[PDB]
Parts: sequence; C-alpha cells; structure tokens
Amino acid sequence: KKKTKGPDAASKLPLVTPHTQCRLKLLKLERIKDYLLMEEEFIRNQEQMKPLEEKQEEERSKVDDLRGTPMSVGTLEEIIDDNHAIVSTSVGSEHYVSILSFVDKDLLEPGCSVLLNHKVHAVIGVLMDDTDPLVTVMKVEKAPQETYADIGGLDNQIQEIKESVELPLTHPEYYEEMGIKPPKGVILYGPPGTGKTLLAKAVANQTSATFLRVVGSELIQKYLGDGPKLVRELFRVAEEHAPSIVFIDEIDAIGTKRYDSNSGGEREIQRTMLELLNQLDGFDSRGDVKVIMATNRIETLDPALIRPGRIDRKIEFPLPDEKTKKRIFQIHTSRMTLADDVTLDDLIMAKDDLSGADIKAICTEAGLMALRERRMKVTNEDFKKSKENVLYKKQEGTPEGLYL
Amino acid sequence: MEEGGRDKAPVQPQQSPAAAPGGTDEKPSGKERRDAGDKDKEQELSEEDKQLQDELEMLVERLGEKDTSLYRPALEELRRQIRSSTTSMTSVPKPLKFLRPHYGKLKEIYENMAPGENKRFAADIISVLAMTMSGERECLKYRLVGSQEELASWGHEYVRHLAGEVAKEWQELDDAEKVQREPLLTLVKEIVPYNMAHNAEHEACDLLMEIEQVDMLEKDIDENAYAKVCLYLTSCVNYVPEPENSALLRCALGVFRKFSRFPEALRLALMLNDMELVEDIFTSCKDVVVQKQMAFMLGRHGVFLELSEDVEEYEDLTEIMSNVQLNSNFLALARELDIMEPKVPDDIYKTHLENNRFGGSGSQVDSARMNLASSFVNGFVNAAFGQDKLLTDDGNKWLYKNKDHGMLSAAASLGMILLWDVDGGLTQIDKYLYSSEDYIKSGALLACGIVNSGVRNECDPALALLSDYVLHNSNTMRLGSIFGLGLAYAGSNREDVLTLLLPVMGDSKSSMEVAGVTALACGMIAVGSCNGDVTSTILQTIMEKSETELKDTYARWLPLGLGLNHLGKGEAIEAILAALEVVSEPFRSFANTLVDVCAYAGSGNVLKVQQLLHICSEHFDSKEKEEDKDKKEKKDKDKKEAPADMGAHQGVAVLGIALIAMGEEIGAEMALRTFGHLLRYGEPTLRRAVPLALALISVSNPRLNILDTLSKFSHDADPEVSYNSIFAMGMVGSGTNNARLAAMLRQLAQYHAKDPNNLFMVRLAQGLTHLGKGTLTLCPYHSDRQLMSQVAVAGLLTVLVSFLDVRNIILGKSHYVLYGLVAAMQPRMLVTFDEELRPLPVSVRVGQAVDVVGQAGKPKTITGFQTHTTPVLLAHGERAELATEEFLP
Amino acid sequence: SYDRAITVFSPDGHLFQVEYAQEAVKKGSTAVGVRGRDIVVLGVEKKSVAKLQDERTVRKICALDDNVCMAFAGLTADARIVINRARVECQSHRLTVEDPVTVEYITRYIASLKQRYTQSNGRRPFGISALIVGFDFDGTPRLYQTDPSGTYHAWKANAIGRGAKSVREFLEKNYTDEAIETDDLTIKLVIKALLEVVQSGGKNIELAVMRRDQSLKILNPEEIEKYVAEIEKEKEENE
Amino acid sequence: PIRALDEGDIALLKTYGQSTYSRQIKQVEDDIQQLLKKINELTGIKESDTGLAPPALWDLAADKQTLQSEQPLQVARCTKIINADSEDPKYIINVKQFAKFVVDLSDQVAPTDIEEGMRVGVDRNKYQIHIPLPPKIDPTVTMMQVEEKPDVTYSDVGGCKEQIEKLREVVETPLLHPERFVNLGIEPPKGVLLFGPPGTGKTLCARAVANRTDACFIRVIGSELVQKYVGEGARMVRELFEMARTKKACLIFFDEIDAIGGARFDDGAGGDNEVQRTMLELINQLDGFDPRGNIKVLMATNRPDTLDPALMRPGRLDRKIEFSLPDLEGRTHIFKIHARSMSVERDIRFELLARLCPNSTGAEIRSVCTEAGMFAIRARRKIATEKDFLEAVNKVIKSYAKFSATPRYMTYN
Ligand SMILES: Nc1ncnc2c1ncn2[C@@H]1O[C@H](COP(=O)(O)OP(=O)(O)OP(=O)(O)O)[C@@H](O)[C@H]1O
Ligand SMILES: Nc1ncnc2c1ncn2[C@@H]1O[C@H](COP(=O)(O)OP(=O)(O)OP(=O)(O)O)[C@@H](O)[C@H]1O
Ligand SMILES: [Mg+2]
Ligand SMILES: [Mg+2]
Repeated sequence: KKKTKGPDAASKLPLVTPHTQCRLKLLKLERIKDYLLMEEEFIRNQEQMKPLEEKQEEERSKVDDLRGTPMSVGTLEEIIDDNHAIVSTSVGSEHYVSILSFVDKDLLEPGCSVLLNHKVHAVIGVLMDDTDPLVTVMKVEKAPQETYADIGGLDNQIQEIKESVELPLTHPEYYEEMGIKPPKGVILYGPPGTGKTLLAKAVANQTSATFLRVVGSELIQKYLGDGPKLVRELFRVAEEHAPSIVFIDEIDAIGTKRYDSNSGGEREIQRTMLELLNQLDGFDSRGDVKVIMATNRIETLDPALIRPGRIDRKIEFPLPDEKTKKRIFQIHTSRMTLADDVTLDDLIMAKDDLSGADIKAICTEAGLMALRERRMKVTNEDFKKSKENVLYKKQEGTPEGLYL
Repeated sequence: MEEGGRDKAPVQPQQSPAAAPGGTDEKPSGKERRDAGDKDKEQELSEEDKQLQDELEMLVERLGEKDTSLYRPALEELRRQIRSSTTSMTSVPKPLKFLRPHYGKLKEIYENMAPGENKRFAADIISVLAMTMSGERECLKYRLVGSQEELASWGHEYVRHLAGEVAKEWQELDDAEKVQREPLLTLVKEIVPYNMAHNAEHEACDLLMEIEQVDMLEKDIDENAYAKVCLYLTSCVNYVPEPENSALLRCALGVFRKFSRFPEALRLALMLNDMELVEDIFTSCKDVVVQKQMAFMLGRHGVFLELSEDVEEYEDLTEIMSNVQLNSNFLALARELDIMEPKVPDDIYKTHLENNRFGGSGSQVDSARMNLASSFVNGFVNAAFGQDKLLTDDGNKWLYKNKDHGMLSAAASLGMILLWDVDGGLTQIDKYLYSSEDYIKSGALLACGIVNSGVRNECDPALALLSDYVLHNSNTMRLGSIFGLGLAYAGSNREDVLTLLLPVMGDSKSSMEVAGVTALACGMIAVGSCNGDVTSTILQTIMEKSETELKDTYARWLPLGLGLNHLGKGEAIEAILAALEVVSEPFRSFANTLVDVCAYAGSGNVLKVQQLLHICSEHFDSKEKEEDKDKKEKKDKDKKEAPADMGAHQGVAVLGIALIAMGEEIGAEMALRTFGHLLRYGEPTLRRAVPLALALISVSNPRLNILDTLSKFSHDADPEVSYNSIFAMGMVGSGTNNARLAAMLRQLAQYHAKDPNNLFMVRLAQGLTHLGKGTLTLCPYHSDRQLMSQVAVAGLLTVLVSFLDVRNIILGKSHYVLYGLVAAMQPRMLVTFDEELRPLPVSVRVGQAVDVVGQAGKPKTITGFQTHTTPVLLAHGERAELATEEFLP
Repeated sequence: SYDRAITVFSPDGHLFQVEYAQEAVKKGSTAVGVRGRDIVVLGVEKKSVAKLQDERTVRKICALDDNVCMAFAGLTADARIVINRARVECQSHRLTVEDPVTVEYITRYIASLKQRYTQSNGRRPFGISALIVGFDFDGTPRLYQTDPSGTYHAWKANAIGRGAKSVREFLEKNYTDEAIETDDLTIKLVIKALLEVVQSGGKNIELAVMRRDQSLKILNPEEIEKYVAEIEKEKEENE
Repeated sequence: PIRALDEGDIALLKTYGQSTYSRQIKQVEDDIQQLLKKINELTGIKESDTGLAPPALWDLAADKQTLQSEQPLQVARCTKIINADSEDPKYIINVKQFAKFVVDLSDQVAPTDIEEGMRVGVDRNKYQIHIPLPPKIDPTVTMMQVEEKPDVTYSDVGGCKEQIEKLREVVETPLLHPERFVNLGIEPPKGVLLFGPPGTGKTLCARAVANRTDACFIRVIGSELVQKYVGEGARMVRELFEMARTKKACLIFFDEIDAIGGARFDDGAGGDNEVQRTMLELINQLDGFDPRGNIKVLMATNRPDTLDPALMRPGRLDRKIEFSLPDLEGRTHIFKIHARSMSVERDIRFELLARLCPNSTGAEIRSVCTEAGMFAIRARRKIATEKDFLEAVNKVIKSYAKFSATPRYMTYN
C-alpha cells in the first residue's frame, strides 16, 4: 500500500438549494451546526476523561537519554561494515561512525536521512520522511467553491476533459475491454479571458484524488542545481501518493524553442525545461499521474513539449457565439433583483466581440450605476450606459471598405 | 454633501409636523387638513416602489420620533377621524423609526386603533410596504403572548383575523414566491396552535386556484423532513387533505399518506385504508393504488377489500395480494430470460482463473468449510430462478461428506435458489425432504418456508412445517421449523400464529437456542401491537436468564425480539414501560439502550443522538459496557438514515475520525457496521475508507474485527470493478487474512458483491422517501455485532435466511393490461431542481436512453416522451398502468 | 515563410500567393443566385447605406450585355476593370460572328484573362469571384461561378461572400429535388436564403430576375415587404 | 452632475426588504467557520518514525554494549593521501575540503600495506593514520544503473530496418562474435550518436537494445551531473567510468547531451563555468591511452546542431545514425503493430489509412489508434469500425493547423 488516496477536500455540504431567505436553508444549516458542535463536544470529552497513563516501560526514558537531546540529521552514504557505517554531515565532512542497536537495521539504504548524536556522532535513528516546505505547500486541501453549474455552456470541452481525467476512475471497465490506454496530457489554449482556469477550478472541486497546483515561473531557483531537483521531487511526491493530478499554469515562462545563446542563466532555464520534459515521458515508467497545462499563446512552444505521446489532447477555447451570451447573462444575473423592463436580447445582439469576464464586468457596472441614483431595481438605460460608457478599448482595421 | 436646490420637502413637510401638535391643540384645522396632507404624501411615497430611499421617512425620523411620542399620548381628545389619522400616520414610520429592538413597538401605534383596512394601501406591494413588518410582528409578538396564555384577548382572535387577511394579501399583492413565505407565518403564527394556521391556509388555498397548490405542497412536504415530532405529525396530517380540498387530483393521496401509516398513527393508517376504499372508484385508480400497497409498503392487507362486491370490484384484493405477485414473478422471469440471464452461470467463483499461474501452483485449499461457502456462493448468485439441475449434486456429495452444519446450510441454499415460487418449488423440496436425516430435514423445512416467504398467501400457512414443529423430538430439529415460520408470516400480525409460536418458548425445552429462535420469530412476525408477546417474553427472560450468565444470545434474541415487537414508535411511552419492566443487573442492562434505540428508527432529534454519544462516550469501559458501546455504535447509523442526506455525510465525517482514530474497543471493532448500514449504493468515499483500515487487518487489534470489515465490504450490491480490490485481497488472503479465520468471509463477500444480476437492490427504500418495512430482518442479520466465532456456527443455520427482505432490481416496465408497450423514455441522474421558477430539469443527463424493460439502477430518474400521458403515477412504480390519452390535435 | 514570390513551389507543392489571394474575397458582402424553369434570379445583400451619399454610383450588379448578368465579391476596382474588358469582348464577338454570345463563352474568356495574370512576376492577381447568369442558348438557362485562380464550374445554387458556408448548409437541405416551378416560389426560396442576414434589416435585400424572354428586371421596395409578410404568414403555421 | 451617498441613505439602504432572516443567517456561517478552525487546530499529528526495533532485539545490550560503545570509539574522520614519502616517514594528506597536512602513522599499523592514493581513517586530534578504507562507491551511482529488463522486443519496431542493422553491428556483434573483425583486419567502433526529429523513434530503440543485452546496462540522468557545490560533476563522472571498468561488459546510455553541454563561450563569470569543467572531465576520460575495451557508449539527442564539434572527433564518436520519417511500408507496419490488441471489425484494410497520413511519425499513428477507440466508446459499441478510424484521422493529423479548409482542393482536381 502506498500513501493511499490522501484525498484533499473540505466540501462539507453545499445544499443551500433554496438560494433565498427560506426556512429550509435555516433548518439545514442548523443541522450542520449542531453536528459540528456535537463532534467538538465528543473530542473534548475524549481528551478530558483519560485516566490511564504510565507510558515509559521503565526503559523508554533510558533510550531517550542514551541518545542525545538535540539530535541532528545527516545523510548516510555507505555502510562498509556492520556496526561501523560511514555517514556525512551537511558540510560534506564524512566520519567513520558506529551503529548502535535499537535501530531496525532493515530500512536503511544509501541516500536516506538518519538521526545522529553530537558528542560521539554515531547513528541513533532513521528519519522517515524529508520533504521541503516548497512541495508540501504546493498541495491543495480546501476545494474551491465553483462547480459545473456555473460554466456558461462548453459542452464539447467539458465532455472532452471528462473523458480525459474523470471517467477512467469511476468506471474503468471499458478501457480494458477495448484495450486502450486513456490519454494523460491536456493543453488548454486560446484568447485571454475565456475560462481556462474555470475548468481547473471546477475539476478540482469535485474529484477523489490528490490535486497539485503550480504556476509556471516558480520552478526557478538561483543556485544552479535546485530547479531540476525540485521538479524531480515534485513528481516523486505526486506518484507516491494517490492517482493525483498536476496543474501547471502559464507555461510559456518555462518552455520556448530551446535555442543556443550566450548567458548562463538562460542555459539554466533551458536545463530545467529539458529536465521536466524527460520527467513527463522519458525512460521506463510514468505512473498514474495526469498533467494539465494551460496557456494563452501556443505557437511559441518547444515542438518537443507538444508532440503526441507527451500531450495527447489539445483543446481550444474560442470566443463565445450568440447562443452562449444568453446563458452567460442568465447565470451572472441570477441572484440579482431586477425589473420587468429589461430585455437581454439587445445587449447580446448589438455587439459581436466580448468574452465572459467582459460580461461579468458589464453586469457589475450596470448594477453600480443603478445604485448611484438610490435604487435597487435595475432598468434598461443602466445597462445601456454600462455597455457603452466603459468596458471598451478599441482597435482599427480595413479602412473605408475597399471591398464591396 | 448633497443638500440644496431640491430640499423643499425638508422645509414644508418639516413645518407642517412642527405645528401638528398645534393641530391637535385648539386649532382643528391642523387636526384635520394637516393630518390629511401628511398622510397623503406618506401614502404616495410608500405606494410607488421605484425609489428605495423613501424621501419622506428619511427626512423626518429624527424629529418624527419625538413628535409621534408626544402627539398621540398627549391628545386626550381622540375623535374617530383625528385619532384614526394619527394612528395611521404614526404606525407606518416605525420600521424606519426604530432599530431591531422593535417587537415591543409594533403595537405602540397600530394597536391604538385600527384605521379601516391596514392592507388598503398595503394591497399590491409584495414585501415592501407593510407585510414585512406585519409578518415579523405576528411572528414574534403573537408567539410571546400565546406561549402560555393561548386563550387571551385580540392577541388570538383579532390576530387570527389579521393573519387571514395578511395571507390573502401575500397571495393578492404579487402571488409570487413570497407565497412560500406565507407558510412561514403560518408556522410562526400560532406556533403551538399550528392547526388553526394550517386549516386556515387550506381554506385560503381552497378558493385560490386548483393549480397553484403543487408548489405549496412540495414546500411543506420537504419542510416536514425534520421538526418537532408533534409538529411533524400535524404538518403531515394537514398536508394530507390539501390534495383533496382545494385541488381535486386526489391521486397522490394514496401514495403520500402510506408514509403516515406507522410513523403518524395506527388510526391514521386506519383512516388511510378508509379513504383508499372510499376512493378507487375509477377502476384505474384501484389497480395502481393496490400495486404498491403490498410489495412496496408492507403485507397483511389481503382481507380489507372483501366487501359485498367480490366479483371484480372486490376481487382485486386477491389479485394484488398474491396473483399480482405470481404475475410479477412470471414477468421477472420472461424479461430476464429475454435480456441477460443464462441458465447456469456459476462463473464468479471461477472468475479467479487468471491467478492460476500467479504464486506458483495450486492444490492448496482442502478446507471442509470451503465447500459450505462455495455452496452459499452458488445459492446466492443463482437467485431469480437460477436453478441448477444435477449441478447441485455437489452439495449432495458434500452433504454426504462432512459438516452437518454445512449440510444444513447447503440444504437451505435450495430455498433461495428457487425463490418466490408457488408452482413446484415445494414439490422440488419434497423429494429430498424425506431423507431420514435430522439436519437434512431441518434444511428442507427452512428452504420450504423460504420459498413462500414474502408471499404471505393462504397456500400452506402451517400444513407441513408445523406438523414437524409439534413433533420437536430432536433438539436441533426444532428451531428452524418455527424460525422460518416467523419469516414466512413476517408481514402478518395474525395472533393465531403468535400464540402458536408462543408454545415453542413455553415448552421449556433444554435448547436455549430454540428459545432464542422462537423469540426472533415472534419479534419478526409482528412489528406493532400484541403487548402480550412482550409480557410473555419478559416473563421468560426473568425466569430463565436470571440463573445464567452466558453469551449474548439472550441479548441477541430476547431484547431484539422485544424491540422488533415495538419497533418504530416515537411515543417513548413503550420505551419507558419496557425500561421500568427490566431494571436489573448490568449484563441485562445492556438491553436498555437496545430497546431505547430500536424505537427510534428514523427522525431528526439531535437530543437523541447527543445522549446516544454521551452514553457510550469514553467511560474507559474497563470490560464493563463493551456490549453497550457496541450497540450504541451499531445504532448510531440508525435514527440518522433519513436526515435529508445532510446527516448522512456529517455522520460519516464524525465516524471517519472520532472512533477510528481515538478508539479502543467500540472503534477498533464495531465501527464498520455503521458504514455497512449507512448506504448500499457504492461510492468512493466509504469504499476507500473501509479497505484502508480493513485490508490492513491490524493484527494488534482484535484482528477478527478486520474480518467484520470484509463483510460490510460487500454492503454494495450491483456488481462493479470493486471486485478488482477484493480479488487482490484474495491472494493476500492466502497467507494474510487468515484462511481459517477470513477465507469464508472473503468468499461470501465476493459472492455478495456480484450476487444476482436481477433483484440486486436491497436497501429498504421503495419510493423516493419511504422505508416502511424490510429493515426488520436486515437488523437481525447485522445483529451479529462481533462474536464472529459464534457466527461461524450459527450462520450455517442463520445466514441462509438472515437477509430475506430483497426486492427485485428493475423498476422500469410498461406494465400495461397485457404488457403491450415495451419502453420509450430517458433514464438519467437524480433530480437537478428543487425550487426553480424556470422549467424544472429533473434529468441532469438525459443522454442515456434505453427502450427495453431493462433495469432501473440506483441513481436514475426516468422521464417519458411520445405522448403516452402515463396517467398512473408519472414517476416510477414498476407496475404503472400508463393508459394513453393524447387529445392534442 | 517559403512564399513571398508568385512563381515558387513550397516543399510540399503549393502556390501560397494564390491561396493568400483566395481568402481576400471573403471580406465582401455575400451574394447568391439560382436558376429555374422559366426564371433566373440573383440576389445581393449587405448594402448598408451610409445615408449621406447617393446610391446610383455604388452599383454591385451589372449586365455584360442585354441578356446576361454578373455579380461579384471581393474588392472593387478589379471588378470594374474586368467588367469593362468583358463587355468589349462580347461586343467584338458579336461583330465578328453574327450569333449572340453564349453564356459559356464569355465565362471562359474571363477565366483566361484571370489566368494570364498568374505566371509572370510584377503582376498582382485579381481578387474577385464572379457569378455569371444567362439563358441565351435557345431559351435555356445556366449559371457559372469563377475563381481568382482561374477555374470555372457549373452549379445550380451557389453562395459567395463573408459567411457563404452557412448559406450552403441551408441550401443543400432546403433546395428541393422538386423541379421548381411557380417563379414566385423560387423568389421565396431566395428571400429565405438571404434571411440569414447577420442583422436582418428587412430592407437590405435586393433582387434581379430574368425570365427567358426580356431584358433585366429589377425589384422595387414594395414587393419585398409583401414577400416578407407572406413569409411570416407561412411561418406562423408552426402548430 | 452626481452626488455622494450620505449616512442616512446608507442607513435606509440596509433597511427595506431586509427579510426577516438576514443576520440570523450570516451569524451561523460565521461561527461555523470559526469552529472549523478550532476543530482542525485540536488535531495535529503522530510520528512513530524513528526505526526503533522490537525490545527483544534491544535485548539488555542497551546497557551492556551500547552504553559501552559511546565512550570507547572515536569519530575518525576519513581523507585521502596524495604523495607518500618513501623511506621518509612523513606523509601528506588532504581533506579535499580542508587544507593539506603533513602527518604520520599510528602505533599499531604496519607501514607496508599503506599504498599511496587510497582512503584512510584519521584521528581528529593528531591527524594520525589509523586504518585503510576501500575506494568509495558512490551512493547515487549504485542506483544509477538500471538492473532491470524493459519488455520491448526488436519485433515491436517497424519501419527502421537499416538503423536497426547498424545499431546491432556496433553493439551486439563485437560482444558476441569477435572474430570477423580480426579475421578481415578491422577494428570495432566504440561510439554511436542518434539523431532525428522528435518522435521519430530513438529512445524506443535504446530500450529495445537493453532487453537482449546480456550485459550491464547503465541509465544516466543528464541533469543529475550538475551540482551546487564546486568540483562535484567531474568527480561523479570519474566515479562512473571507474565503476564501469570494475566489471566486464557494461553499456552506457546518455540522453540530451545538449543539457550537459554543446558549446563553449568566454566570460560567463561566476556560476556557469563549472559545467564547462564537467564536460571536459568526460572527454579526456573518454579516450587517451589504454584502450577502454568492451565498454560502449550511446549518445542520443534531438538538437544535433548545438553540439560542441570536439565531440565529433574520430575516436570519440565513430558512427552517427539518422532516423527518418517512415515512407509507406513503415506506415502500414506501424498500424499493424499498434492495432493488434484492440477489438476491431475484422475486414478493414490499413493501406488506405497509410495513404491519408503523409508526414507523420510513430507517435501520431499511435494516437490515431487510441482516438478511434474513444470514438467507439462515445456511442454504446463494443467493436470499432471503419468510420471510426476515418473520423479519427481527420480529428488528429490534418485538423491541427489547417489552412484553406473551406476552399479545399477546389483548384487541385
Ligand atoms: N463560459 C463562462 N461561464 C461563466 N463565467 C465565465 C465564462 N467564461 C468566462 N467566465 C468568467 O471569466 C473569469 C474566469 O477567468 P478565466 O478562466 O477566463 O481566465 P484566463 O483565461 O486564465 O485568463 P488570463 O489569461 O488572464 O489568465 C470569471 O470571472 C468567470 O466568471
Ligand atoms: N517505428 C516505430 N515503431 C513503433 N512505435 C514507434 C515507432 N516510431 C515511434 N513510435 C512510438 O513513438 C512513441 C515514443 O517514441 P520515442 O520515445 O522513441 O521518441 P523519441 O524520438 O525518443 O523522442 P524524444 O526525442 O522527444 O525523446 C512510442 O509510443 C512508440 O511506440
Ligand atoms: Mg488564468
Ligand atoms: Mg526519447
């Protein structure tokens, strides 16, 4: 058994389905609160009514004192003889130390961290795990709030990514019968402000495996040897755990064309990119890990990151068409109080170039302009002012109709 | 700083109130004209709803507060016109005048006098003009007044009339979603006297409309999920007449009032049967209402429709009682043979075939118990008439090989091999019944009783089995003969069988197991009345158990039978009666909590669970109340299985950490039963939590506890790739997962996972929100509660019939008069709508569509098309008539 | 990349400059045309008048002769040049041989002219696509459609301009195998084909017809709305 | 113009239509999250990760000898010797991190078996020589080598006949039949570089030769060599080669030489120059004197034009094998390989598919196969058909980076 599911999800309960000032929600959150208070009371009584204790077996303190109080951590490198291994400290100073008993001489292996004494400097224990606080921090444990209900309609893309990352888990009977390996790599590309990170959030919200999230220009350190090692440890911790998934965002900071030039720092960038490229698909194995990689311009990527076998599915997010604008407007104004006058038809049809974030900004600007004159309900002229007065930076082309 | 160029209102409407005290004084011109000129402006500005910062209230509150304070009380000459105008123009500003502490000031002005109709200028405003603060006042002040002085002044009568008029206003202002807030006041006004609210709202909706009631009905029906018990009953009974009084649909009354049979009142079920016989006049409204009355709620209703119209108007009772059961058996045979069911599969046991090369060679298993477990696998998987002719002769040779107990179990396997049979299952059993072997005869009688189990017809009530029972010459050949009878008349509370099985325990036979089985049978025969059985059982307990201090078979049959005989009642008077009846030593006090919780099958009472966890909290339990904590944890899943599904998840959160991490005996041993009882769907959360702490047996703990975790591993029906885990656990089950301690457990689990493709469902949840019966038996099966060493021997007699409340899997069927139509619908995920103004999409994923009589599946909602009008129940019943009606040219 | 010259071959054998001029047509206003048993009709849209200048010098449909019609897309000046050359050519043919010009002959001539600005350097290819409609061969109608590359084809229902693909999609299902009589029904088909104007101004449609017999006929803005009304009247029959 | 919301307007705005259960809601969520914080703090962790053995193993040895082991022994730091004075008892030592000291031997050790140039244990105080140690075996190099057999056969590579023949000639034949070369009078090469477009099929061939190798195989991480401290990369390089020479018949495999280095440039002051040293330590160790023998090295890269020309010297890298896109029989054979493990309609011909993917490598064909399977999954089918592959081809090969899709082959008929 590996570290197992190691699931990452708070996700207490979302049922606020009334979504208004109804009694059902009040009674439901009452049930939630009283269960939480009940569990708290149980743990208080669990910790308060413990009467049994000796817990030293008249020798545990003996072992504790035999080993030094401020034990230090070192790196074993060889074991020439029984009871006379050879270790080293941080500064690279080796020492022909001894090995004492009360240390299971089974799990020690060259390259493993061990616990050492001060005054005599012998081996007295083995440190079980060593993960720096740059990889454990990357992990997520509280799921973000959104879900598929909020997406404005992307049926093709949603179905695609679901066949990629979700379906092989819940119902893995078909793929064996057909004899196929499910795809492992996905690219999300397109113009800015369209929804590339929404699918990341929505997938992370509802899943069962570990989720790891990394942003692009963070795999970089200045000591010439930390980048690739950090990448290696990242994939190691992902694979020792559950069927996790990794989300690398804003890649183009890492991978770009691998050309030859002068400066040494850029050589370091290329070295790190190339190490990741090996890690993803190199020699023997890969493991049960999926990778999602998101960017807003794709042509400037190294041809060795995009070839199939490493990234199997590519998904383009295009600008919304007139069918989708109505859905977006219906979602972002659902919890808004609103007047009988307005019709979203004019706003959606008058313009032909805008995206999801733009619609959200139009909604909030119009609502605020309605507030400006001491009202709550929103009218049509407010939406008109919101659309036209701001939310539009411009561009020019094809002058004066050369074509007719 | 915005003030100027318009604030003439803070000038003239400031001088007019300033001299308004002078108006109340010697100058009546201010008393009349100034009052009119203020009231007209206020009414005009609060009438329109376009500017939500009212321009008159917000320029007066500072001076208007003291003006109203010193005007009304210092007038002393309250004429009708002047005092009415003053009260009208000082009652409205209070919402802006005062802060949250206003409950004591809703009446300081309005109660002074009633000027005309307070809703006249508060008629078409939804939740703006007055109905918000009026609703708040009637919600809180009336409750405070009526807390103990219910019979009082206008605070009851005139408050009632005000509530009626305000409900009319809520309906007539906008008739919007605020109508769903009218029930709020209805439940906030006369909180205790809720009845005089609910009836009022019924009459108010009576002349409202015959179509705008469904939303109110749904809101009330889903508000009834959890509240005070008496409030629950009142709300349910007031919901009952709603589909009859205002609307005349009266078709769902027979379905939404069976839920109030056991939980509400026995006389409630009597009146439900009364209304079900008074209704059903339309022939369609009888065959459908009788479909669920037997195979979906409970039995013992084959005699209530035997009036003087027993040709076809009362011959339907015998049809839906047993003849419909035979027809359903024939259908479940024909369809299964049509779709997916070969005669003799017997492959899942042989599915462990790719392991032949793995781990060297075979020829390792020679255990005699293995043959027993193999037979049980071949029985369980071969349900739904999966008969094996001469392929069960292996069970004959094993029956002639060893394991007399295994011989009995193998003999009883034929009971569930030929299940729900009436034509020739008994005939098949009879050939081997006369075999001149005690164990063989007992197994034959158990199988015969199992074959007709659930049918409860008048075929062979006591013909064969009881003739052997009255000849209980052998110790072993006496328990099952009566025990099967308890199963055979599980749904029947006939006192004849009760007093006929009482003599089994009155015979004073030396076999204590016989007495235990008789107690179990008497518990599982009746779930309601007949306290005389309780008296006889308690007397036998006092006269027998006092002299013994043996295994919990006493606690496994006497208190379990007592709880089953009085199961499902929130009165708690029966609980107190049985509690004070059996005050005794702690080994008997183990049954106190058992009987306390058995009467709390399902409801919302955080008090109950709080004392349930406080009782066996820690206590350090130095070998003192381990059985008490065992039943506490085994039952913590109960009382919580209908919490509106919030409680299920929260409970899983509690059990996953609390008992699992910081537990010693209740945690390490009896913590998998709660998961094995919480749900039977199969989901990654529990299927992951169980193996992580279960495949690692943790031999340091009572390693046999891990074996229990194996059994609830198979708590999911509906075969799936879960096998892939346990299959692997099988190989590690060679060395680890001790063969002589867990081999039969793993094998029976793997047989239960893929047990019977049809009839897989077994979760006591017929209907979206009903669990009337079937938990009876399922409780005794899980009532092993540790002591698996005892289970090793008892189960060969028990486990064969331990769980015998199985319903068939499939729910999708045309169910025409001749079963003509095949199918035209779209199965999908569960509901995706609760309170939506826009079109209600129940089917989240309509993509899936089949056109056969095929299976339903657990998380599946079904909707139809092709204009068949499906006029039976429109949801799903497996027996809907679905007549066609398409008057749409 | 490997383009930038009009006489070079890409590694895989393309003429990237011709392909680049190919897409330059789709910047123009759409236009369609169909033939019938008696009538041939071609329609144009997207007039989008600027309401501050005359409209008698912004013509988009021109007659190469008394009994043939042509429409175009793409840019403007090249269209005018081709129009003038074609008129001269057809008149000269009628001079040298007394027979009138068949609809196929003039199309082939236009194809050759557009062909001969491709081989040499220093000559930018034309950027237009033409629709030719005639009936001159013994009272029988035909239409042809040409390409900037210089290849012509025979159709029965075509569509060019910005967004012709949707008009295609509509046409291959809504055009009926029923040999279309009752010319008004053909005109209804054309109106419903142009119904997919990106904005549907109602008064941004223009038609031209030719009934085997007479010279050019031009519709006027009074029957267009009666056809619109009849379309709404037929469309209200949904139930 | 415009105006600013005043206090009174703010007060009234939070007043109309508040509903009767506004704050009564929010305070709930508030204390919910607070008690969440509390309940999670009240939980921390447990370790039980020190490796202590069962007490029976401790025995009473804890007092008897473990207590009698701290004080008797000493740390004895370990170093090397460089220049042994002979007949002159003064020795010289270097800590390789400290300076060099002149030192001597201890009392009990003979002065004979102290051959110069080996690791020795040294007292902390007097820096005397006490015991010899065997030469270091590097901890990372031990698991550097594969010691495993990937299960890919020569039978699973289609469309690369000549390259397989040349690779076999370089690697296998001199290790099994070393008589043809001496019979005719030639010498076997000792170095092969592999190059081609990404995806062509190199690392697969490398994995294939590691199956029927019958000899030591060493996988080498290109990015492991570079290090944070000074003077580490060269050290590991030499340990690699020495340990390789210890045993007989071991193969070396490298990947992305362009990671380690393929150019040399001036300046680069500070950090960069270190890697330069590293690559040099390889080159002079790759050749020189004393023919290395039956030790073969493989170089593989995708970016050959950025390599240092000093690598292409005759004697260091002898043969260069090019991998090219498969022409026609390569495509039919690759399809036949990847589509013999899935359920397909038995009467489908693959040459047609071989036509419609002109410029494609093995990766694209494998992805086409799996894609056809997925399109079979979407509809409820058990066996994939012709149309599946025909649609998957349009989905993958052509669809990406299309041009003139609507014009199509209008002019090319
Ligand atoms: N289809 C949609 N439905 C709902 N919201 C949408 C949709 N498309 C975009 N949005 C909105 O867009 C925002 C999400 O950001 P988005 O994922 O588009 O960023 P991005 O593509 O990563 O951009 P960037 O290049 O700035 O990182 C949210 O405000 C979300 O509400
Ligand atoms: N001729 C071939 N026969 C079979 N499979 C092939 C062939 N060519 C390529 N492949 C497939 O290519 C995939 C990966 O190839 P490989 O790893 O050798 O690429 P590579 O050229 O080493 O790439 P990179 O240089 O980017 O590491 C494998 O799935 C393999 O099946
Ligand atoms: Mg983003
Ligand atoms: Mg490779």
